[PDB]
Amino acid sequence: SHMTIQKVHGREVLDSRGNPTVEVEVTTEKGVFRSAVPSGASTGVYEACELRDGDKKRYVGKGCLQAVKNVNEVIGPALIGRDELKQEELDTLMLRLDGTPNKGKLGANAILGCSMAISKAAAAAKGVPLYRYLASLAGTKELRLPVPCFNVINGGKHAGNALPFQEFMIAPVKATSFSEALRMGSEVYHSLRGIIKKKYGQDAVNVGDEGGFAPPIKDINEPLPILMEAIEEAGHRGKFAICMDCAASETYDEKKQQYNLTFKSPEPTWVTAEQLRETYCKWAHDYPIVSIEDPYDQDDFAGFAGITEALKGKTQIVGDDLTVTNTERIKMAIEKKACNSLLLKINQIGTISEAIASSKLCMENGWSVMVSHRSGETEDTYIADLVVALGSGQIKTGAPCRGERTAKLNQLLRIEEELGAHAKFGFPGWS
Amino acid sequence: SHMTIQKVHGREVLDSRGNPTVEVEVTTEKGVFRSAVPSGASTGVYEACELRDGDKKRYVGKGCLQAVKNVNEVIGPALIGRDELKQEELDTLMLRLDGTPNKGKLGANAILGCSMAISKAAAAAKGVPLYRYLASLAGTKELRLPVPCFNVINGGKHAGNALPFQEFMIAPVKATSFSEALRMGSEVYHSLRGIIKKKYGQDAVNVGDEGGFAPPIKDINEPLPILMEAIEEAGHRGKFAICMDCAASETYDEKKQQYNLTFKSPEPTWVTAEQLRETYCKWAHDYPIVSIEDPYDQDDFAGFAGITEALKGKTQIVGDDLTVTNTERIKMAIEKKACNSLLLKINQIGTISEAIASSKLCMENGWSVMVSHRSGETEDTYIADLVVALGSGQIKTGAPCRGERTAKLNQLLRIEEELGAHAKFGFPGWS
Ligand SMILES: [Zn+2]
Ligand SMILES: [Zn+2]
Ligand SMILES: [Zn+2]
Ligand SMILES: [Zn+2]
Repeated sequence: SHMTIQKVHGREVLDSRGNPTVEVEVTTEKGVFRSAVPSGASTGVYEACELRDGDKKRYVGKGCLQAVKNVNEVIGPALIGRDELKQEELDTLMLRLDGTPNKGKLGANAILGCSMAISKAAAAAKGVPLYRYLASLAGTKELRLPVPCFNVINGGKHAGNALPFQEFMIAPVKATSFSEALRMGSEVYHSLRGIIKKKYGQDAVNVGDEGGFAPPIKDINEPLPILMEAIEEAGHRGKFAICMDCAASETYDEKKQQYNLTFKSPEPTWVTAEQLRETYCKWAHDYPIVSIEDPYDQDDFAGFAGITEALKGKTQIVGDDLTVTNTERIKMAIEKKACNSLLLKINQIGTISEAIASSKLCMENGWSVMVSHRSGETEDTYIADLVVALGSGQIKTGAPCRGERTAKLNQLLRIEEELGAHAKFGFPGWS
Repeated sequence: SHMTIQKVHGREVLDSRGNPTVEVEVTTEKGVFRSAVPSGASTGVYEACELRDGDKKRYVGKGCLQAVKNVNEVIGPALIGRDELKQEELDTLMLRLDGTPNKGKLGANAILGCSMAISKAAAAAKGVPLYRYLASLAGTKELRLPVPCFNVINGGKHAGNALPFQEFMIAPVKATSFSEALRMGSEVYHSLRGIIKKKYGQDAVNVGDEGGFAPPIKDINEPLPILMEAIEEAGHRGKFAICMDCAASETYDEKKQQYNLTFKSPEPTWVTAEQLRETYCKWAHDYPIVSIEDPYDQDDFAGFAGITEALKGKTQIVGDDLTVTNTERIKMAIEKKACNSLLLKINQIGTISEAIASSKLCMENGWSVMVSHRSGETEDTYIADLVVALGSGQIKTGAPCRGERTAKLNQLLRIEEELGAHAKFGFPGWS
C-alpha cells in the first residue's frame, strides 16, 4: 500500500495560445508525475467534451476551474490508494465516474490528465521509460522513431491570412534516423523563411499557431511550389514528401453542401466536393503528396471513400474530425472504406486506454496511425513517448519552431539516443 | 561517494527558432537533472562565447556538436565523483578548465548547462525545490513572485516588420498575485489581437520570436496607444505599466554615430542620441512607461547616464547589452551611474555562480534585477525558479504565447502554489 497513488492534484495552466488548460500531478513514492491537456482550434463535432467555465470575467469564458475542481474533488479522491499499474481498470473507473458517452459530466480535460499521469507513475513503478511501458499496454512488437510531418505553412483557423486550408507539411521520409530527419526539417524550414521573405516581403515571415510561416496567401495551390523550392535550396531534393491537412469541415456549409475557400475573407468562394476531388488528384500527381487529412467534411463518408480509393497506394487518407480517435466512428470508417489512416489525438477521446484501443483497431484493419498534437499545445511531451510506443512511424507535432512543438521533437531525440543506432526509423511505406 | 555525480551527458537539441543548442544531464542517485541553454538574437558584443560549429552542411553552420563534445569529453569527466553541493567550487573549476576570460575555449554554452544541472542535482540532494536552493546560494532574505513583463508587440531582430525597436511590453504591476498577473496579461494579449486585426488586417496577427504580435508597423511610437487600448478593452484600466526594450545597439552605426530607425528597410532613417532622449522623455510623460532597456548603444555610458538621471524615480533604465550580466561591466555602469536595473541573462556570463554575484552586486548598489529569457528559448524553466530565488520582483520571459514562454509562466504558477497565499508578489516600487 506504500506503493500506491498518494496524491492527485489539478491546476489551471496556460497553453501555447495563452488559453487556460488543465494539468494534473499524480504523486507516488517514486515522485511527481505531471501531464497537461492540449486543446484544438478546429475541433470536430464528435470530439469528447472539453469542459470550460463560461465566466466572461475570466479569460472571456475560457477558464478551466470546473475541470480542475472535478480532478481535485471527484477523480483525485477516487484514485488515492489505488494501484497505478492497473491502467485499464483506472481508466474504466473514470469513465464510470463520469457516466456519459462524451465525458460531458467531469470533462475529457479533467479525465485525460489523470489518465496520462497515472501511466507515467506506472512506468516509474515498473522502472522503465514511458514509451516502454506504453508499448507493453499496446502490445507493440517493434518500437520505431517516427517520420515527423512538419506543418511549415500555416492556414485555416491557425493563421492570420486568407489561406482556407489548415496545414501544408513537409516530411523527410528518406532520412535514415530521427536526428537526420529533424535537422533536414529545420534546414528546409530555414530556407523556406528566406524564400517567403523574398517573394512576399518580411511582413510575411511571422508564424501561426503551430510555428509554420503565415504568408499572405489565398490560393490553396500556392504554397506547394514554395515547399519544393525550399526542399531544393536546403540541399534535400528527393528526400521529402508533402502531407496535407485540409481540415475541410471548417470551410463546409451544411445547408449549401459546399466548401467556402475564402471563409476568412469578405466574399464567398463556393466549391463542390467534386471540385475538391480533382484538386486532390492534381495535387497527388504534381507533387510527392503522400498524405491528405480531412479532405472533406466530417460526415462525408462517401466523399472520403471516393478519394481513398482514387489515391490508393499513392496517398493515404487521414481521418481526424471524421474519426475523432473513437472506436465507434472508426468502425463506421472501416465499414465504408472511408479512409486508411487515423490521426490519433488523445484528447479527442479522453483516456489513454481508449486511445490505445483506437490505434490497435485501425492497425489490425491495415491503417496507418499518425500521432498528433493539437494546435493549442503545452510543454507536455507525452505524444513523443506514445508514438514510439505504438511503433506507428508517423507523428505530426508542429513546424520545428515554438517550444510547445520543439519540446516533442527534442523528446524524440532523447528516446532515439536511449534506443541506439539499431532503432528503426520512419514509415516503411514512404522509405 | 555514492551521493556524488554519477554521469554527465550533453546533447544537441532545438531551440524555439529551430536552431541547435546544448542541453546537459547530470545524473546522481536522486535522478536525472536536465538543463538547456538559451540563445540570443540581439547578442551584445561583450557576451560570453556561444560556441558554434561553422559546418555549412549542418544547420548552415549553427551546429553545437563541438560544445556538446566539450561537455562529454572535457567537463563531464572532471565532474564525475564530485560533490554537486559545492556550486562555487565546481563553477570555478569549469572557469579554470576553460582558462579564458570569455569562455572561448569550451564555450559558455557548454559550461552553463553543466552549471545549471549541477544546481538542480544539489537542490535534490538537499531535498528542497530549486528556487529554495538558489535562494540559499544567493543569501536572499525574502522570496517573491515577480511581476511578468510581457513582450506583446515584437520588433527588431525578433519580427517580420519595419519596427526598429525590439520589445513593447505590458506588466500587470497592480495585480496582487502571480495568478492574477498572468490571467490579466493573457486577457490583454487577447483583446490586443482583435484590436490589431481590426486596424491592420488579419495578416497582422501572426507572431514574432517571443510570441508578441508582429503588425506591419514602422514608427516606434505607434504601438503605445494600441497597448493602452488593449489594457482598457480587457477591463484592466489603471492596472498596467509599460516596459520597453529598444535594443538600440542593433540600430547603431559606429562610424556615423547615429541610430537607423529603418534598418530593416531599403532607406535610411538616421537619428541622434539627443533625438532619442526626447522621444524617451515624451514616452515617460505620455504613458505609464516604468522601464526602458538599452535606450542607447552598448558602449554609450554617457547617453545611458543622461537618461537614467532624467527619468530617476519614474522610469528605471535597464542595462542588457551594456552590462551583459558581468560584474566587470556592471562596475563600469555603477561608476558612471549609467543605469539602475540589471537585465540578468545567465548565458551572457555562463555560470550560475557568476550570475548570482552579478545580481547581488547590482542589488547592493540599489539597482533592481529583471531576470530574462533569450529570444531563442527552450522548454527549460530554470529562470522561473531563479527569479523567485533572487526575490527581485521582475521577470521578462515572453508574451503569454508560445510554449518556450508559457513553460516559464506555468512554472511560476507552480512555485506560487507551493509558497501559499502569504507569498509576496510584484515589484514594490511599481505596486
Ligand atoms: Zn482540427
Ligand atoms: Zn486535422
Ligand atoms: Zn539582445
Ligand atoms: Zn535586451
